Amino acid sequence: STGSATTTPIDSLDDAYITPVQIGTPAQTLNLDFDTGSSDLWVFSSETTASEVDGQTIYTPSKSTTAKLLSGATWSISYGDGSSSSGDVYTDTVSVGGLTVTGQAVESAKKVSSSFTEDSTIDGLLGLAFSTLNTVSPTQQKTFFDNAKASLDSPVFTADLGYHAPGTYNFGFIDTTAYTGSITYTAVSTKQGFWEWTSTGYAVGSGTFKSTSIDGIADTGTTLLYLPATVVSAYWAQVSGAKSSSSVGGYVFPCSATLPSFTFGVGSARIVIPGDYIDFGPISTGSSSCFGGIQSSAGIGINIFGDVALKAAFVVFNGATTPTLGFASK
Repeated sequence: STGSATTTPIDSLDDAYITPVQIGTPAQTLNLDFDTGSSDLWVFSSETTASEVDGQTIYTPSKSTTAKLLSGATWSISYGDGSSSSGDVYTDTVSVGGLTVTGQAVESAKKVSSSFTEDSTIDGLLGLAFSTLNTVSPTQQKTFFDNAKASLDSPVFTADLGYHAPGTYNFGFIDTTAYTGSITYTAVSTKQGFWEWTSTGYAVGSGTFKSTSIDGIADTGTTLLYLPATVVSAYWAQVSGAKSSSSVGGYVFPCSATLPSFTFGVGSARIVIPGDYIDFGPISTGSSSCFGGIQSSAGIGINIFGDVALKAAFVVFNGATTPTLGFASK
């Protein structure tokens, strides 16, 4: 089997991407944030505290003939950005782009933090990291990908995120028309439960490539590119007037600037992030200070190849017995 679904930015900045997901019988379609940095599939639901729902579409398990309460199971998750959610668990039929999993754990939110409430466009998350990170207790549950894997034509999914445009998540096949050149594969460590890999270095604009190992995670659920302070300083030093602002919470730059590209290494291959991808617009409405898309990972504890980086590539998440990651230009 295979699946193919379009993923769409939630706003003009590509702050996140939503992908329609069919849950239950008859289908209830919710728009979920596919997150290769976490491993829970959770949804706004009929159980979510009323005051914490503001415009989201909810899953109502009582209206699904295939829903079953997973007795005694609870979940609770905290994300890198400080947001969180928790609740109980159903199993139900879940389909993405024509690919169907029966008996998928669907984690129903009883509580969500303010940032989830305040984002009316995201109806929940669909985790695509390794199932070892799944938070369901007392019996850990499998991700949608883990459940689908055996049935897939090939044990892979791909992320093809658009810049200010829709893109695609495919399951079970590699669309050879979706990228240019060849796909360069690189080793993955699953020791922390992430799609963790080591970039071979970077360049800023038309500058020379610096060969240096940068360990980090491929994380579709993180907006920006978070890298070591040395790398980030080298980038922003090429933008007149750019500076790190503790009050704003990172590097800002004059909105009048033309940003240089940023290149990262994948083995001997190179992925180029155009400068425009690094512009996250005014810090507040009407400001001439703009927020940067490359930020320091210092104090996160991990480097994160988030959407800014991933949307510059066609990315293969290869879930074979020994997982690997592939990157192609597009």
